[PDB]
Amino acid sequence: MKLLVVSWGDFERWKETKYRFGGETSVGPSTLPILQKVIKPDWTVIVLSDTIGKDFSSVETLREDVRNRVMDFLDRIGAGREVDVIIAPGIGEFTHGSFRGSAMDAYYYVLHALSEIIPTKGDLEVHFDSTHGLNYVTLLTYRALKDLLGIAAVMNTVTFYAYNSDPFVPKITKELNINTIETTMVKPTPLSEPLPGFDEYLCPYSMERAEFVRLKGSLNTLKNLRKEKKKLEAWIGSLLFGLPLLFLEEFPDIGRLESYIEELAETWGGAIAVNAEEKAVTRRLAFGSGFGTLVKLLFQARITRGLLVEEPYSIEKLYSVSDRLFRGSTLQRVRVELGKIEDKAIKYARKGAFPRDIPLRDFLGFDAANREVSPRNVLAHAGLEANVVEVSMEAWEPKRPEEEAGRHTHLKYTPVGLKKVEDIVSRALKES
Amino acid sequence: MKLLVVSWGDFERWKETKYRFGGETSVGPSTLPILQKVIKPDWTVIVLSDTIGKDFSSVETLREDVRNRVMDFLDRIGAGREVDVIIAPGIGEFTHGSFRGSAMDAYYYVLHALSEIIPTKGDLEVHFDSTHGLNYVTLLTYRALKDLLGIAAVMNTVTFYAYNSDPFVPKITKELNINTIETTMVKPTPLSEPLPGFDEYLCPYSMERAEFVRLKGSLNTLKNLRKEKKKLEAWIGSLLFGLPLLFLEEFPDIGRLESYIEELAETWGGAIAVNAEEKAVTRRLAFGSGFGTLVKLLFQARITRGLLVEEPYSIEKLYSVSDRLFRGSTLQRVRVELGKIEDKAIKYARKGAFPRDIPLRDFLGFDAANREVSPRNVLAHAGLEANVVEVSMEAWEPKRPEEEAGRHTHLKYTPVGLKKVEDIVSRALKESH
Amino acid sequence: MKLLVVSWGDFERWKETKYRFGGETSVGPSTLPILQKVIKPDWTVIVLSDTIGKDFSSVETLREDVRNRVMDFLDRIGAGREVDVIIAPGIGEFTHGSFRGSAMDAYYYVLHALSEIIPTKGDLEVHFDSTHGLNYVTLLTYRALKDLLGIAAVMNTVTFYAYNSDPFVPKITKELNINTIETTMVKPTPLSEPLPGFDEYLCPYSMERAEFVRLKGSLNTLKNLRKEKKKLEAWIGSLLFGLPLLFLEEFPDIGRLESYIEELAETWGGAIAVNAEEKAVTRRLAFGSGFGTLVKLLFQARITRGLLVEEPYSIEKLYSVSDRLFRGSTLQRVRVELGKIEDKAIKYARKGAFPRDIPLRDFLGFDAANREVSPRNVLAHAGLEANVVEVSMEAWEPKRPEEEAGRHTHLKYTPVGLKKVEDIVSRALKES
Amino acid sequence: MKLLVVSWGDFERWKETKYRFGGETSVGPSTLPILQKVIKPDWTVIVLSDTIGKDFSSVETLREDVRNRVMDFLDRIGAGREVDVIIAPGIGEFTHGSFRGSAMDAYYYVLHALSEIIPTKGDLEVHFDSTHGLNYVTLLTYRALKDLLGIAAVMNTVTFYAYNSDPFVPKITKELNINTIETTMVKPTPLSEPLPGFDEYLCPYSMERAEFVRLKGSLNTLKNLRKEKKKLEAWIGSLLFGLPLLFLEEFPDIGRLESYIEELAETWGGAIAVNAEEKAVTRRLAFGSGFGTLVKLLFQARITRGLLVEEPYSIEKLYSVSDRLFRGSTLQRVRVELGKIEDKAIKYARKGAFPRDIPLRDFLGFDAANREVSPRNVLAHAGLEANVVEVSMEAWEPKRPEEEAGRHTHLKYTPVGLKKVEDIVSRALKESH
RNA sequence: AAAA
RNA sequence: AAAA
Repeated sequence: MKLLVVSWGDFERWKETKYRFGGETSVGPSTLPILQKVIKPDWTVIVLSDTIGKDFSSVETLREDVRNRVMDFLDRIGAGREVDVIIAPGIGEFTHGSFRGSAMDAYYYVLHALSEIIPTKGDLEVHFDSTHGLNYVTLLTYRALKDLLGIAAVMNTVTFYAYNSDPFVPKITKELNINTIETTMVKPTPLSEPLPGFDEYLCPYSMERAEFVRLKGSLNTLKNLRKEKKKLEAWIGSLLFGLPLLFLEEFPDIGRLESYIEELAETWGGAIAVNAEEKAVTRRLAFGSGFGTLVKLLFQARITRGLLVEEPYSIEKLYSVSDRLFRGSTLQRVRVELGKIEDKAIKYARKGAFPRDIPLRDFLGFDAANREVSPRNVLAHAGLEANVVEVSMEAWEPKRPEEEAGRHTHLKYTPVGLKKVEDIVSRALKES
Repeated sequence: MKLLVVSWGDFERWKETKYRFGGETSVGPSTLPILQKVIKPDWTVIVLSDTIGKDFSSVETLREDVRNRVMDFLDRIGAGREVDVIIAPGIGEFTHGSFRGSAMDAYYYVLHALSEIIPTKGDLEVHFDSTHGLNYVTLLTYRALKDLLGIAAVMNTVTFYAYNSDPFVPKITKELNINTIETTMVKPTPLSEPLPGFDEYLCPYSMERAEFVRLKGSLNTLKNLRKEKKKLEAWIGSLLFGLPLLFLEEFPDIGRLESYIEELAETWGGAIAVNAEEKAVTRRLAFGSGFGTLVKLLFQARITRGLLVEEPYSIEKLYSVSDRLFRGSTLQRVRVELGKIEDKAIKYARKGAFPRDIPLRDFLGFDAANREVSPRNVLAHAGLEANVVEVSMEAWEPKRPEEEAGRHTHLKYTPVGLKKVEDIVSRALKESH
Repeated sequence: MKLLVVSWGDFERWKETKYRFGGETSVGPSTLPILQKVIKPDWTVIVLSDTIGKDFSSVETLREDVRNRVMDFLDRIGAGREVDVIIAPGIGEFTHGSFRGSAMDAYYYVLHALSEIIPTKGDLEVHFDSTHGLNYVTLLTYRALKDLLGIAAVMNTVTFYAYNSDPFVPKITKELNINTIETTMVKPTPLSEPLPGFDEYLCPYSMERAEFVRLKGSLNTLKNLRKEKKKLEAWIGSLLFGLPLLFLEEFPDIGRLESYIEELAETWGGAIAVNAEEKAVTRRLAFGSGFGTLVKLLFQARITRGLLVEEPYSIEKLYSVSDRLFRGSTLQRVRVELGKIEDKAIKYARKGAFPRDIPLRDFLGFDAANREVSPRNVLAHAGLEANVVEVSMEAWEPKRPEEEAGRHTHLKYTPVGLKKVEDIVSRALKES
Repeated sequence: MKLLVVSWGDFERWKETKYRFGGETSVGPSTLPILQKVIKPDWTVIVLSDTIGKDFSSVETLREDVRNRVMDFLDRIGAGREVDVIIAPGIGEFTHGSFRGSAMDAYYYVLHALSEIIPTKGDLEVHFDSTHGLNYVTLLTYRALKDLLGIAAVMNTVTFYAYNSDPFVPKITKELNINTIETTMVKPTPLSEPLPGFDEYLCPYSMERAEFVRLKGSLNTLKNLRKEKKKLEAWIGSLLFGLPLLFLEEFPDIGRLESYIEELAETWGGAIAVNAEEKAVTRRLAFGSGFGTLVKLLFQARITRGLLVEEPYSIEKLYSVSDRLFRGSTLQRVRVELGKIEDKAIKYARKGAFPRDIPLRDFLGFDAANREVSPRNVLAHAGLEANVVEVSMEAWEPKRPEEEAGRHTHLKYTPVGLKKVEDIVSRALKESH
């Protein structure tokens, strides 16, 4: 699929001009139609500062004000149906009002909005126009885009293109070129940051330090995370470090993560105080880095949900998951470890032995030394450490064992072992 | 070490105002003086456009014009003179002149300038102002900065803050708060690009086919790089895939890399046509990604040169190299692979034995089943595959061999083994792109 | 997406040989593993005669028995898990049982199974091995394939390869070459056949002619088609005759067709009577031409479902639909008819005129007494006949009307006119 | 006119059994005699494989060997002798002989043979028995039979029946029913392939690269075709796109097509080497797609030759040509386009005017805006584009012009216009394939 | 500093 | 007539 994203400031103040792009031309106030004409995008996203709001009756008339005029202006140069408009929280003192809050709220808001727009199935061709963007909103939208596409690139080929028109000078300008300023094949970057201390999800901007602790206490999300924090970090680490069995057993609940974000998003919006008489907007809650981590964590889950196979987790299903999830030397380490356990399984099968609920140490044949679950041996052996993994071969009549053993040999962690891996992997994500 | 980077438009056009930042308060036309009082940087870096220039009798009269205008403005404001100015090649048609060329030239030019300014030793605390910038110079300066910092973070701690000012309103503005819009523990990202085809170092923006063919053909770079592509790619992959022995053996000649980058940067600069009468700059060559890859490659080599040593490579030295370069599960598999070779060394030492120039397979005592060198085995075993490595224990009277064999056990690739690995790692680096 | 279709008789009776294919070499009793080696198919299909079945307890133990034996034969040569298996209704009097019914049942059964396997999105590379096939099963599978790929080819590029190994002769054969006997780029062939009379969907093979009229009466499919027979034929004609507006207005309800085909495929299979003691299957119903026409009709709907827009239908969309749907002179007729109406809308626009709900004849400016709607003018003017079409120009403040007019000028058929066009097109489909 | 085609393998290995067909019952080894009793065909065709041959002293001894065996088997059984035996080039190593060559040859040889047996005048009811056939000869014969009947269906009604018998089981079988596995109205499909590049008429299977190029260079066909290629594609386009004027002015020389096919056939055959001692056949040449395209191009010419007439072409003639060749919405546009010019010729006639050698643009009443000949306007207006057609009104005393103007208004392409159309239609056929 |  |  093809996606086009553009950073806009104040669109009603631009001038009619002609643009050249991809051996084609167009005449109007915006770059959008000629971009839409060449790229033929399957979807188009517009990111504005909500700073343009004229009527402050309250938050919903502001987001209505802006959307109305974007919809009017989008008719005025035929920008089509297939459009989303991300009306972001910008700040400062202006002609027709005043907005206040954390400057980083836009990053987290644009990140949350794009995480709900960017296709999670299939390949991506992303197009970005920095022409007409506010300097800080363009830079935050650029970062937010690249952060999620980095996570998409794990499962899919992602090519990114960015455009900036030649500078418009109102006196000399005949025609402005749409230059390609960047064209890159996005590199796979799985989420590599742990969930933070419970301060960093929502922070107070200008809300009294006693009122905050009241509302933080009241939230469901934060207390449900206190529980799940370690298992989520265990899953994040599973992609980072090449732990295919931990990836499956720790797969997060997408609908529950959806809930956490919704509650934090509407909580952040429910602390936006609008004074109609001072034409003043104060966003009393600031988004925290942990809101960013959760958005990315959920996005990463959607991208990889296709791999969550039915139990029991066989050697064959684990090869299959690994081939998609891992690259470079990590993939090759995982193929070797599964190789050992498979090659042994094939030995057992030719002797008519089908061990059920047998320790991986006893399955591979280990002398009773060490038996301590080291960070070293968990991370070094694709999380398939011998003191934490139960093995079972569903008994069957073999004709081609070198083929079958992959299907009939299943791995799961022991309940004790899983808590040791969870602790080890969580801890490794924090020394990062 | 703190570094302050500011992205700057047409500075002579900015209005006087007040700035709030870090409990401090400032009056001026620019954010630079207050950022320097608060952040107290060890070096300031101003990045801005060619397109400010107004004298067109040459390129060196266009740059010395802009440099002198910046210096004169730095005095007008309470700004220091511990500053590097990067005059980036911009594009468009202006009232005072015309600049034509590749848009992407700015990125590669700034990437080149920053690569020689950003410290290669010690930790970095990088501060970036995007208040005054041209959206397209700012984005490219941002992109360029982060790309190098990601390489800097392989060896050192790199934290990154960006700042942008409240938007200025011609006569609604009393004071602008300089807001913090980003703070980042920069993650390690070793170079993951292979070196590209020989079309992609310089390209003709506006040059006759035949004339460009003569230039391309005259470059010592595209000649030396044709034979040396494989070895440089093998080294790139050594960091990426966790191969500490290959890291040392393939360690690039920094001199030869400087030569290549200088030559290409000269050729590009020398092809800048400035027409005095009609006031129009044409950059007849454009920088390719090949140039970008080399700038980063050299930077990665500069960043990691503190680890290189002479040809005897001890399992102890491999352990120490490995803990600097590698992280997560890459480091731990390396430690395990070095563990099983060190342990075998300790078994040999107690028996009073010290083999020399012995295939690692015969040292570990493998079957004769498989001698074919697979990508699987090379990458899976931190590049220390039994069929390509030659072990040499240097005889010593043992007494605590558990803590000693490390220093006296030396690893090396056989000449045949090194070519087999070079091909595997180079092909591996091109299939993961 | 690559696709391998192999036609099999009695796999248990083939002898172990070696095969040469694409410089590669392989040993064993079937062409299938070397075929999957060289072609690397994304999916594989196996078409068998169910006349190899042995256990006659009921229908679902024959397909079970057959499926198990196939699944074991694959397990024994290495064919992987990426395999659908079409067990097709054959006939004849065999060693281990007897099978009676319509021989053409095999055609429609395979057509129906292939219509739910062949991708209905993107290009196709199709590989067909005719080596080990029953003679009439291979000839019917080959036809059902080409007939569907012909419809797939309307929207996407479809290359077709056919292979046959050198004849096996059990005494002298060292190695058999796998010869390519056909290599074709499938030409686009829209459904060109009308829906028949209500006799020709299911027919009695061995059902007394009174018990039949009983079941035909109860089928919902036949009672619904009676209404929609003309709407569906109007649509079939729309692709055949180059009528872009009628393609959108008459686009079939896909869920509604899906259900018609399932009622007829479970009715046909409801009337398969096994006699476990006599070991004699009798398929008391036989699929008719009407079933086949519905399968091709549904497949063509799927292949082209991506073009369906939301009303109203602009000139711009009718250009877009047409570029995808139509080729040769038929496209250029459509582009000229949309050209005239667009150029008229430009003239109206430049004068600040924007007529709504106006007859096309009045919009274009026609003399009277030519209100008779003829098959000639409907087909000759891409279904955009002056007395059956209404034009609406949505009012906009023009700037470059040569660009704008395309988006703001919308066409629909009047409710009177649509019926005239439906009648005309349906009739034109029957004279074919 | 009825036609019975049957795919046979080795007919001397068939058992005896009972056959049910058309109410009747028959005893013997072949389904053929009962197929002839019931269907009562005008002509019968037997397609069988080369591989049945046993005498290897020559290639005509091998075909005279095979034919004899067939004729004698047509006596053992109560069959007719009013028959055609297409002896197709088979492939495989057998107990009695070894045959080598392209497997695809048999399609082209059968397509060729059928092109000269299928009647090219009046309707066709075609019957095909796949009971006794080799799986690959049956598919190729079916494909080749459909390919030809599709071109035949342009001009006449073509219904197709295909039969196959209940599977024969050694000792379980008593009576085998002959099942109708297909009954079709063969849809009209005019040739829609352009003539290919000159790689793809004859290719070397087992011919030394040199020996082939001497042969290829000795061929008249390739030389004559390179120069007639475009005008043949123009004609192929005329039927496909509905251009009735172009169809007449580009109607091929059937004699030169007959010529091209025989030279290629006799070359393909004259390069079959047959070694008598080691009983080996090698067809060192292989037929290409281009040979197939010519066999169909000629067949289409034969099928549509009924319509051609001398150089003056009238609007009445163009109506009747169009009525026979074209269908659906293509026919109706041709009628509407011929309707315009005719309706205008009647306005001219009532005034007593009869223009000669006048451009269609000046005849209809056009501006000077666009004289440029577009693919769009050529294909959309049935090839009767305004800047390439010249109308001549043959002066007559009108008395009911609305019935007469048809016979007395003639259309011709201008020398410059015809080349502009040939180019357009030729290239249009190449983009659509 | 909401196309330097 | 279940790789003539």
